[PDB]
Amino acid sequence: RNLRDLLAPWVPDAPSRALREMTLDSRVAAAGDLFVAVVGHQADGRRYIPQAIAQGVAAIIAEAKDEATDGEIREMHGVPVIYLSQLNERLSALAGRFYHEPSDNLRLVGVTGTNGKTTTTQLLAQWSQLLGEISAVMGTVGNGLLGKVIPGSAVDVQHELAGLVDQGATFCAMEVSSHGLVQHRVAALKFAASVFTNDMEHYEAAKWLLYSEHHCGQAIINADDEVGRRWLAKLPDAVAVSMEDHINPNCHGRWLKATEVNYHDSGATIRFSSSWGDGEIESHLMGAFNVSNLLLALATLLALGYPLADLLKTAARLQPVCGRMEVFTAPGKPTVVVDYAHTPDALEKALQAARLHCAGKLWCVFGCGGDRDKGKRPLMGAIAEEFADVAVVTDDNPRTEEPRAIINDILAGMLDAGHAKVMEGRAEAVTCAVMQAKENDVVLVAGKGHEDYQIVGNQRLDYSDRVTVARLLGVIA
Repeated sequence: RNLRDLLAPWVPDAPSRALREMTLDSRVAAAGDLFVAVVGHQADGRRYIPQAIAQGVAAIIAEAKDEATDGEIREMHGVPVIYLSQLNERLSALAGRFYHEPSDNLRLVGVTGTNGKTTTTQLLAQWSQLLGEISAVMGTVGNGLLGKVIPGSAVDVQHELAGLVDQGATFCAMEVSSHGLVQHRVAALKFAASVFTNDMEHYEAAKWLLYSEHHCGQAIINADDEVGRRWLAKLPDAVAVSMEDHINPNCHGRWLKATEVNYHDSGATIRFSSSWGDGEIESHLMGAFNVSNLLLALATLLALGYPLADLLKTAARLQPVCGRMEVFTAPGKPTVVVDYAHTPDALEKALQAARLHCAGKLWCVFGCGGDRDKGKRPLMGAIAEEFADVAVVTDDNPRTEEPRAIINDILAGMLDAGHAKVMEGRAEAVTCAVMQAKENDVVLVAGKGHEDYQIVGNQRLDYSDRVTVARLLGVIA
């Protein structure tokens, strides 16, 4: 890494100078580093140029705004200081060149949207890897190769992506936040594909301008979303994806539509037609939204050139995100779903998702955390009463608060608290549901998802919903 090579596209006559790491933070700036001095939230990194110099940085690139001309080369204590105009906008491209253009050395798929980003990213990484990629995710859970995910600026994005290139990643599914796109955090990334999951004039105008600046590659758009359709009208090469009959086939563009979905006790049977051919997928995922997420990942990988027959042969091995509508079924036992839903909206969505798969009674086993906001307790009670047939109210991380007090606040939210079943011991309430429910019933166990712990008092006790359920059903969590 060399200041002269680094700046070649922008500053012809930049001093030659070996560089170690690139950092925006004056405090961790070490001997040989490149320090980047940026202006942002009431924060001027140009203040910290003396400190960085004192710490032995090889060179500095700074905002030119009010200080200097674009490409102005100065020299402070023998340290090259180079000024660039609009450094915030150029930070992605600068870090990209520093880290050897990692998005040009793997297939990067970007996923944007309010919901389903995590599941769609996770499904793209899994499906690509089933077809022989070494696949990685960057998102909210964290970053890493699949199954090795470790819990942020334009530089960190490029750095992390370069790190996955070094670990052998050939594919990466990245969640792109609305706030990341506006902040220019992914401005220089070469996306193979951009997936969209789900005052309007400005909003659209803002985003359209940003999108037109990015390398988006293949555009894959949920046509079941109202905004998705308007954007598809403007994008003739974009793939339209639907499970609610919103493919306008007059366009002669690429498309993928679920024709029939059967929601059964262990997943979803998805019949679909596409411009690539027709197929049947056995999904082990639960709910309508996960059908959508799966069809977006399928359309994306078809658009990138993965053969339909290979995607089909491998679809059955796609897994849920741990503790996200995760199904446990055993020969002749009730279906059980572990979901991490711990808010009224999440609890309602998970019960609506679970009802689609339930021929009999829908059981909801849940509780609310102690020494937290009490506002959600009666709202979650009311949702369990409405969208479940049986509400089993139990403990969920009661901490120092009287456990039965939390239950009382949940029951108060209901029209008919006496219809609720109350059972303390979380483990005992889960047992009560699983052991009483019929073979064609569904037991939603909400609140913890992947948490392997029940905080009672100051104690973090070893407890898993997934393990309690797996053991009751006679299966392995």
